[PDB]
Amino acid sequence: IFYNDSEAHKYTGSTRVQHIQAKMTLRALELLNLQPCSFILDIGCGSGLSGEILTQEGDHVWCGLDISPSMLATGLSRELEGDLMLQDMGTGIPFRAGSFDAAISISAIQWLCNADTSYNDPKQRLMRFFNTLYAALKKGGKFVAQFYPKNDDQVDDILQSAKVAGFSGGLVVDDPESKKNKKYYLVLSSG
Amino acid sequence: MKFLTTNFLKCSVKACDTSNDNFPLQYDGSKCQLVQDESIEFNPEFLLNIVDRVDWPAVLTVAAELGNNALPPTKPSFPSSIQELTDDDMAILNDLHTLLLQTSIAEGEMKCRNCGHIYYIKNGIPNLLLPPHL
Ligand SMILES: C[S@@+](CC[C@H](N)C(=O)[O-])C[C@H]1O[C@@H](n2cnc3c(N)ncnc32)[C@H](O)[C@@H]1O
Ligand SMILES: [Zn+2]
Repeated sequence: IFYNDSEAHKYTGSTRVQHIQAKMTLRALELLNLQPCSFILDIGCGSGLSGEILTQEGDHVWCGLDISPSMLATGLSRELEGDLMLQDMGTGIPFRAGSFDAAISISAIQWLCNADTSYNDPKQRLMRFFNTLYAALKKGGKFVAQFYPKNDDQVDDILQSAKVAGFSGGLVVDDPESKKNKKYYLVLSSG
Repeated sequence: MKFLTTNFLKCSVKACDTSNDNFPLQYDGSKCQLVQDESIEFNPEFLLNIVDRVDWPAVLTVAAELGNNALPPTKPSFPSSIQELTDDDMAILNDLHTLLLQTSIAEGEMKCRNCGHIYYIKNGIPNLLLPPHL
């Protein structure tokens, strides 16, 4: 466990956090290149900073998954249009096949490399994540994740897992000559 | 949790992956407290985009569980674009919007028809965390 009511509020209330999360969400949406009014899964939705933008920028309907109760409780006061769900993404994506047009995830999936919460390998959770994500996406559905890798082995493990699950696509790295400001986007599509 | 969501949410336990009965979940009409929310503006484009995906039998099942048996037995059909919509189409899309997007469960519970696992909804939010062995 990582967050609490205090820290979830200070995160969601920080103007600098809001601005950066908003920018990367907009960038993720640019990379997703969706039709408006699509049906979207927001993975690691936190308090809904990314989700609000789905609503406002693309007129999308969305469901949000997050493992933290205090992040979600903070989201409840923000007048969101999305459905928030208390959920552990490493256990799978609990929607029937072909539900979503797309999935988005801002600053969340690097947590799948962490082996604290549960007693499956991160390797197993990673695989569970991508196999069930692939299934819950419509054919040709897209997934874009902005994420924070600790090193290049995490990157290539994530890429490998997504590859074996059926995804194709690649890595976009913005401002890569600034390891203070560079950002990694996983950009995928299903079969 | 919106009624629409009940049309896509299945059981989380891994064993139920290949079961016909992992979906829809079984919503307890005794416990479920409904709310109607006019804040979500009518969105006909979204409805046209989602309607083919919608599982109409599961819509009927969950509606019945929740007190509503006034729905048509077959899934509404529509032309392919907003500009071909008739006055009748638009009336029917409005009702779908109300049913699917503006109606939600605030408090309640639902269970997997296959494994019996029970899930709880509090403050409109489903708890989908499972114990390690599931
Ligand atoms: C830095 S926040 C980003 C939240 C939001 N997407 C945004 O842009 O503000 C990362 C989020 O990922 C969530 N998270 C971590 N592990 C998760 C898991 N296994 N399943 C679902 N969410 C998880 C955390 O609770 C946290 O809210
Ligand atoms: Zn089950």
